[PDB]
Amino acid sequence: EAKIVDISSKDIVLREAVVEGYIKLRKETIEKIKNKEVEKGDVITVAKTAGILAAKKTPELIPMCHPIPLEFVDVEIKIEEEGLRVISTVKAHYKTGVEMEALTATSVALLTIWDMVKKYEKDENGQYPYTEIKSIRVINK
Amino acid sequence: AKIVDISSKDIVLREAVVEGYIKLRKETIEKIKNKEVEKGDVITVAKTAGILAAKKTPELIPMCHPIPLEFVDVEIKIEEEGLRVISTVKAHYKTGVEMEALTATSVALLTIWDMVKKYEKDENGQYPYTEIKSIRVINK
Amino acid sequence: KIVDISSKDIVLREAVVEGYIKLRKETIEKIKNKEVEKGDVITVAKTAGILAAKKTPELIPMCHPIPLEFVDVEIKIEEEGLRVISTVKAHYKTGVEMEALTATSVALLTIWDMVKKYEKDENGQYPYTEIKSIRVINKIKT
Amino acid sequence: AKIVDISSKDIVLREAVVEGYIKLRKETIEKIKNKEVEKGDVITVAKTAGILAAKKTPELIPMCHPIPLEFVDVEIKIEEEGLRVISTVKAHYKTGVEMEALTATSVALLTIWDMVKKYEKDENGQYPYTEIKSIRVINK
Amino acid sequence: AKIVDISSKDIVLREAVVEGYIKLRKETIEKIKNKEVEKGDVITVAKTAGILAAKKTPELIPMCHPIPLEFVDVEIKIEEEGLRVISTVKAHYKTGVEMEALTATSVALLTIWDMVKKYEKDENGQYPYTEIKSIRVIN
Amino acid sequence: AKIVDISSKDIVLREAVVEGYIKLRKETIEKIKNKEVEKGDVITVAKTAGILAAKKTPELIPMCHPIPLEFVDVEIKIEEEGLRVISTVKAHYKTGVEMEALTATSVALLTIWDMVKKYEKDENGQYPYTEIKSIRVINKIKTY
Repeated sequence: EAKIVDISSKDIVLREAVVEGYIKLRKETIEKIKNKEVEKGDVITVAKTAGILAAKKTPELIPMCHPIPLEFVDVEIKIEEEGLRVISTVKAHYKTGVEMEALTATSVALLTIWDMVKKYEKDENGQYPYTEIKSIRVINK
Repeated sequence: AKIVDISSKDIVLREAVVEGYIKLRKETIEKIKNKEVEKGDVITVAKTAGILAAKKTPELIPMCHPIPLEFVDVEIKIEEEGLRVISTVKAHYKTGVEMEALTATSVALLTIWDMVKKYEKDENGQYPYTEIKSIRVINK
Repeated sequence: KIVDISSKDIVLREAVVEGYIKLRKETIEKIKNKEVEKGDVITVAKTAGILAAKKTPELIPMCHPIPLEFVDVEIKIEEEGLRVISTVKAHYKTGVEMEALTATSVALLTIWDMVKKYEKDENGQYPYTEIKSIRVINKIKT
Repeated sequence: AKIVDISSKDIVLREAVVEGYIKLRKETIEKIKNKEVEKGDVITVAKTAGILAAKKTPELIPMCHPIPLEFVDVEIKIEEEGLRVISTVKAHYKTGVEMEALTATSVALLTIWDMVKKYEKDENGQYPYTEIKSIRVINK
Repeated sequence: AKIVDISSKDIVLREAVVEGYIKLRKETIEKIKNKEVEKGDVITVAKTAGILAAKKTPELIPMCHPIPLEFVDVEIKIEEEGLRVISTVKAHYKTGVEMEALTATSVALLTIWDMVKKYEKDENGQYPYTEIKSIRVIN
Repeated sequence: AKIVDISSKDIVLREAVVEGYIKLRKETIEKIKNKEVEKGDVITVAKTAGILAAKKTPELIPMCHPIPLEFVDVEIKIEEEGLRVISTVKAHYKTGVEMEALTATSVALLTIWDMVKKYEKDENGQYPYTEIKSIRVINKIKTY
């Protein structure tokens, strides 16, 4: 069973969604990011860029998603003491909401953050005891 | 910004298991198991999205190396208040595959959300109970 | 080149394409009992076909990107093979036959990929497996 | 739903040849030969699309492995009642390449269809004669 | 990092024409004119790649908006010292298409380079002659 | 017509360095250095795009083989009248990496342009000054 629902009938209205996500990182890792000492690059900016691209890639990643003419995409990342918080904002005038884009942007930005600081988060067994992406959800539609 | 040189590294067994969880309403869950979801077979569609995602990891994550995957499995099991996704990836390369397992899980969870969007939204078009709880690398 | 649709009107575009893949009876039997190793053939194939519809412009050089409003891939099991019928809809300046054809083709390819080991003969060849005839069976007139 | 483990498979020469056919009106084949098709060089464009599609196979087919393709060729011949496409793909890896050759051919045929849509449609905008027939993996 | 809001902008006929050029050895030009390059029909393959590239712009340029293109054309002219590429894109949207026309031209130039790689390399495996130059929006 | 067979080729170290340049107006360059560009951090965004681009080469260039890249780095330096992009790609495979390096550089430059469009345009919406000047392979390992 599979299908992309018919939205021909629905009306073209302003669509907005704000999604929030959090990735738990080690205190030393946060310091490295803050002082921009991560060899792979500027963590925050790289993740934002990855998050913005992801928003546009949503339909090819999510099967039943409609291709949508996005009008605005913003990914904000705030550094906290226990990790990083990602907030993505998406908007367009279409006949089907944009939460999936906002949710995809956030998810990828969080993944990208993880990829950027892998060597600092892994322990002597090459594992992640502390690293964890927790609570990705929709703030408001 | 850069993809670090792995030239001087040995080709070894690379394996990774990731687990993720999405909180859903009980009514939504019941419909998922009774396969009464309008958009289709939720768990299978999500496994597929997750497996495809494992392969798209390098185009989604900037500093990730394009790698030769040998095995990819995404398992999803229904629980009383949500679905649990477990992704497993394996390869023989000079750089691990946890990003692939992490991406496969995130997209599978994203797909589960998409497939039940209308059953989870309240009368304000808001999602007060839905959320992707905890994606983490179980073992590498 | 990608033909200019600038001065074309925004209208309802819909197309239905059907295709067929010849499979062994034992394969057909595996698909029904949900005993195919790589997974649920029908659903995986439908999912791939739906995604392929959106991928059309990326695969076919002169195709325009299109705001698809509806995409459905139906897969019916027959004793000698699987039948795929894809339906695409959109209100735009250019029809959607190509999207329906691509969706169906990729669905058929996916079914094949899923049951490859049951279709192969002792020499590793495919003397019975065959994608027979993809066709546009109908589409709104423009 | 999963990408089967090929970790312990042998690394050996993998080759696949696929043949496909698209039935077209003669007035169409006429324009193809004369290269009077508005959208462009039908044959070369379809071949290019086919080569590209060979590489996009794993992105399109869920359970396919990303493989290091070493050779891809799409041959298209003009016949009186249609065009025949033959795609060949080679590699030295631990899993076959029939899917790559099947996809290259499938997309090469679709591109041909796209290029001559205008000429194949009948008075009611239907495609009563156009058809993609028999895509198969060839022996030897 | 952000895709600027364009919801309040006017929908209008958007067009963009980009010109680009690649210097090649005269011996390479000859092989293209005669259709004697191993990899294939340089002009048609580069044009096909450029057209596809126009559609991929939003996927390659981070802050680019996904735009419903209505027309894409890639002209490639053979000159005595190289090949000139001219791409034209058109749409009716809330934001221009210069980036689509620019991307089409660049990828077509890159494809040309790829097609004739072996013919351009000198004895040290270098490309002292080959060069993509002056990609710009004209008019 | 096709992607030539590289089977008989040897698996060796492949590396290329490409240099590219985009001409920008002085006021645009000032905003870049002051981080006053509305779209974001021009340098990092362009670098990230160039690196991703390196990986998409086979998808963009028809006769390119898919390659297991081992190193991709994009350098971007601000100059008086424009930005200089230098991409370095490396692999150990049967096909060099000049195309990956050229593509990374090209996309990085396109990204710079996209980022400062608003500052380059004139009152007509044209770009009389903006120009991607000269993308080229400045060096690459010799292969036999």
